[PDB]
Amino acid sequence: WEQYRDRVNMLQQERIRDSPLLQAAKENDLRLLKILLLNQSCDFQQRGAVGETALHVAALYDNLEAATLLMEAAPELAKEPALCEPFVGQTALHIAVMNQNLNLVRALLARGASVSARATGAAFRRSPHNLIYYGEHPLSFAACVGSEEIVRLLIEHGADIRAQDSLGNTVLHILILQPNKTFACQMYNLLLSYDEHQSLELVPNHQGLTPFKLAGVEGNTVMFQHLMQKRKHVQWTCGPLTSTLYDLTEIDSWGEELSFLELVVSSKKREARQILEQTPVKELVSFKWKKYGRPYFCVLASLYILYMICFTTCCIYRPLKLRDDNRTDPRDITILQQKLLQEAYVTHQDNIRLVGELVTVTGAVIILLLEIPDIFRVGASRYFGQTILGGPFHVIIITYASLVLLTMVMRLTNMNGEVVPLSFALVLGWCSVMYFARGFQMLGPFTIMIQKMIFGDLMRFCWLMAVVILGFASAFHITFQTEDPNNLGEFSDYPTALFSTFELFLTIIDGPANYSVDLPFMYCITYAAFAIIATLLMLNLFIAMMGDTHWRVAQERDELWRAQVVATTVMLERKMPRFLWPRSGICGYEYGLGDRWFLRVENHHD
Amino acid sequence: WEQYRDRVNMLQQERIRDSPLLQAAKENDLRLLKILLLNQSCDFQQRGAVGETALHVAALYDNLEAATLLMEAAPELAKEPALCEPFVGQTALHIAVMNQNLNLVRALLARGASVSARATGAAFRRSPHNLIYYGEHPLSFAACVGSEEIVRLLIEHGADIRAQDSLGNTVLHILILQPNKTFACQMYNLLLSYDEHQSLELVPNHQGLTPFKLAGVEGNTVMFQHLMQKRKHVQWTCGPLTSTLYDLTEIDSWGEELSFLELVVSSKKREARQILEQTPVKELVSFKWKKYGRPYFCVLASLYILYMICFTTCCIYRPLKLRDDNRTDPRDITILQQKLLQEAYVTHQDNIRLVGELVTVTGAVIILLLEIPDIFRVGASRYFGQTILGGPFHVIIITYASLVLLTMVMRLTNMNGEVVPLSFALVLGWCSVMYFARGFQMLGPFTIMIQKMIFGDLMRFCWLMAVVILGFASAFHITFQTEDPNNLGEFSDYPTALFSTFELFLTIIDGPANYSVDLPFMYCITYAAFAIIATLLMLNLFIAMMGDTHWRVAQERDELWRAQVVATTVMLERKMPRFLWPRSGICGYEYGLGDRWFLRVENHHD
Repeated sequence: WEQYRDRVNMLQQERIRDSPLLQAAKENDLRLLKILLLNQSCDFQQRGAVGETALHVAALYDNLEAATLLMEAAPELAKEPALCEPFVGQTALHIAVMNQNLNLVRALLARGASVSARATGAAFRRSPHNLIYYGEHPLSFAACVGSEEIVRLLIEHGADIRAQDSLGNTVLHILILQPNKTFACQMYNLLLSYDEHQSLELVPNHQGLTPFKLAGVEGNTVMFQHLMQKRKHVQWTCGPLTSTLYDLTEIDSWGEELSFLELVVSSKKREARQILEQTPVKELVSFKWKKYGRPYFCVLASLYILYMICFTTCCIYRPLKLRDDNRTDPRDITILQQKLLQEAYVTHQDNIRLVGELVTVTGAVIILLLEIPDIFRVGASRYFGQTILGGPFHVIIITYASLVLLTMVMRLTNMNGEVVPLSFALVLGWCSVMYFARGFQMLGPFTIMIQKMIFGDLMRFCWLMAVVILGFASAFHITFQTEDPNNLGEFSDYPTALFSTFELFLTIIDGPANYSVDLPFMYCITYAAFAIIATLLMLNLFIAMMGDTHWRVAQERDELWRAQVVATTVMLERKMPRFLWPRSGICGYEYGLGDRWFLRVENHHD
Repeated sequence: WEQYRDRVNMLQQERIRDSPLLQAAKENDLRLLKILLLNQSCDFQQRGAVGETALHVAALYDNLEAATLLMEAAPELAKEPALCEPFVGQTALHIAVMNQNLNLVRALLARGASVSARATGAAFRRSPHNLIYYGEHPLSFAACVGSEEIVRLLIEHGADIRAQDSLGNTVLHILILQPNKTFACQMYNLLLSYDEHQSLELVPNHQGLTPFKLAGVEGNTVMFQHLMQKRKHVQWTCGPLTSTLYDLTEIDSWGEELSFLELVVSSKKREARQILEQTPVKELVSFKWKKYGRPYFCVLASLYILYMICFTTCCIYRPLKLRDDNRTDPRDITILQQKLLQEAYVTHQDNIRLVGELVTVTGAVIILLLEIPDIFRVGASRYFGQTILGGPFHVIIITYASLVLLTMVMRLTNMNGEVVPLSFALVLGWCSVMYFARGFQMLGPFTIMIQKMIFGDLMRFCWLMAVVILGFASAFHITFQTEDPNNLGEFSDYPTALFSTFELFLTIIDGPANYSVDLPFMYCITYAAFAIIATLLMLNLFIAMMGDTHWRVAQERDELWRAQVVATTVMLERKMPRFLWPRSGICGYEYGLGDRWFLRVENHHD
């Protein structure tokens, strides 16, 4: 992209330098402008590399005199935009409003330039290539640069408020998408003042988001607290304490297929979860979590724990018979094998294991029925990537259910090797019990912190560890390759030496030392080297690195846990039936407020 | 609670909106007030949902003109309060004084509203549900809002000083219970100036607390140093150093059944221990600890240590005989059994063990005689919950004494299994030696720090640990369920596999590796997974988590240790006899100061 944009800018400057009218409109050299604009033979419709006119060049460098003599020479240049690929619909109005000068915009609207021109180029799209996103209209441009007089001039010269760009964003959507939020709050106030002449606060874009929902997703909290000034009503104020009444129509979103809180918690932005700490939202999600979220989550946690005890008990009592084949061979310790299906269920305890395994299989089926439409409904990268929603826990529960169904397939068809999917299934299901740790303050941030160092320091330590494992595994294997394996069998072969020095990295098993024989002298030297640079240096520096990372990431995980119980509450509200979750808030139709639901907040000041 | 309070507020606003007189008194629409108050047919005694009148609505929204025309129409509305459940006795005076306007309070006292009205509703009680606690009287309301002219106006219109609410709190009690302490000290000075016309600084509430004792329990130190301005006398000032004389009548509390320092150290508030760092109290408790508390605590510590040596020596030399039953069975290593009671005491060394066990039993009896009335005197949740008083040490002392008495029961009646209560008794008694570590600066904060890590990170690590223990215990048990237990017996059965992977989590015993046999290939994979995510990840992140928590909690344990020796001193002063602890301070009757005891403090300034 960047080479193409650089070539576009250098070609634009080259055709500015080549054309003398464009070059003099750039430098505001007035006498040569009077000579060339006096000449009839000079073509005034000549274009640059992107197709910009001389009026575009005069508006680009804030040359008011050059521009006003160009429209005295040719007013029709106020109508023509650029016509190439990066600036598909950029007029002189866009550059004049962006450059923020009143006289050029006044003269351009005096000559009759079209206000509803859409700058549909690739440089005006909401792209991470582009530095800014100001929209496609001069109305959105005047809102984004923050000029009050230019946007009032555009309103009195036209500029219909309900104008949407290629993404369907209105002017309030783009104003929410800007930085410097307090400087855009008065712009939102002025455009809401001009909106009164259906409402534009309730119309969506092509993504389906209202400006309230876009303020929730983008996470700009100053704009959210400005938008809830119109959705609240102070009931009374007594002494230091007031009671006010927030509206839950735009926040709870009962009848909508996509709710506000779901779009806040399933958002890619870092600052979206701060919307959950705002004064109409935090008490609502705390009420929802304390009344219905926490007991239903504890019931589901205890049910999954009892299901894990059932699955573990069925794995312990698995059908095994004696080995029919004669061993007649050293190093072999297996004495039992898997029973066939015709002999697996012959007794009463086998029938108890049968109904327990049926409970296990039916449980894995209802897990897949709960989780597969959640995979298909929202984006799968967002479903497995957000730690607020519980992505790694989701993929290990999918893997556990797939391994249980693979076990059911290999139990129906008698093939050996069932112990390996029972092993990953037991490990993954019990590690997936930890999804329910987010409902507790004692267990929640610790579980977030251990997943953040699953994806953090442990991967770089496994790379820089397996480097040392390969090198010292090769050295330990070759220094005992000429020796007897019956006297020191830690490094007899190369996978054994690899696993052995993996255990000796972590100081799990002892260093191999047979004091009744003479070990090679090279083994002591390379083991002194391995003991210094790996067990003493690298392991304890891994401890120091997670100790350094803990206090840096502690604020993030503490502010992400209280964003995690909100996503748990939103999941539990839509997955569970409607009769177990009554509608939150206060019914206004009981008190004559007109079929709207409200949240009453009593707070203390002074 | 909160749904009921929200329903009360919405019903109150609904009956405000339904009644036109209440609605116009809310909005201060004066012309419709003149029309309706001109009409004789309009009922002026009509009430809201909580029973408030129109004068209450006019005082709620600071409508002075609406209120004064309502009492020109009906002065008798100044007398009626609300009469429902949340506002049982709220008058218009309470709302007018809370709203802080002089003219409405002046006009309400002109119409004859009763000053001694008690607002005995549930919204005025000292509850965690209520945001404020301002009392029940307009005198206490005027003191709590901090308006001087309103409370002087109430004094000239009545407002007796010795008025107590439903908790027995006077106006000085509620003023101590407020925040913004320096703003309430001037109100305390004003009410103490009006108190001179028995004293209210000496009267208790229903809990039995003076305002001095309530300032100690609540822990507000600015009010404490303001209250000790009247209880101190500067003797002289020479150069940069002054000698002053504090009064120890309200602080030491010799004749009282409940002392001041005991109520400070056995307080649920976090800020109570800062009262122990104040300038009359800190030198007093330092003199009490240095002169009497530390030698008596060291004598008690040495006596308890010698009693542990006696109990340990009696546990080592316990009567054991040879096993009469023939073994005839592998895996059995027991060769000795418990002697019967008729053969336990036949020799001289058995008599030495007998008198040592009598010392042990008599010691456990006198421990129970010291400790059981301490549980029965103060609250048992406060006795076992405060780490300043030593709650966990108290409950393991009760458990140790109960296990010694259970041992005495099983020694008198010859039943096998005495080694298990000797095991918990030895562990709990030696861990209850650590109660005496609080008397030393080197050992005290470390013992508080290990106590807060018992009740902090170890419980969450045990939950997130036992999850991994259950999963990898199940996996390790099933991957060796088909193998010979004689070659690798770490995971032969499921409690053995559970204990084995518990030791493998903490890297205590080595990883099970028999190099003379071929282990299953799945064991190496799941042991590599267990070695990465548990021994490398979770254990060292537990180290990092207590390393992060240590510098956060270090200030708390350092300021809680010097609150712990004060509670030790208060316990040692009342448990021990009176002749070993003489009365602290300086006897004024020797110097003619009139049967009061004083503490002289010489300090340096400039």
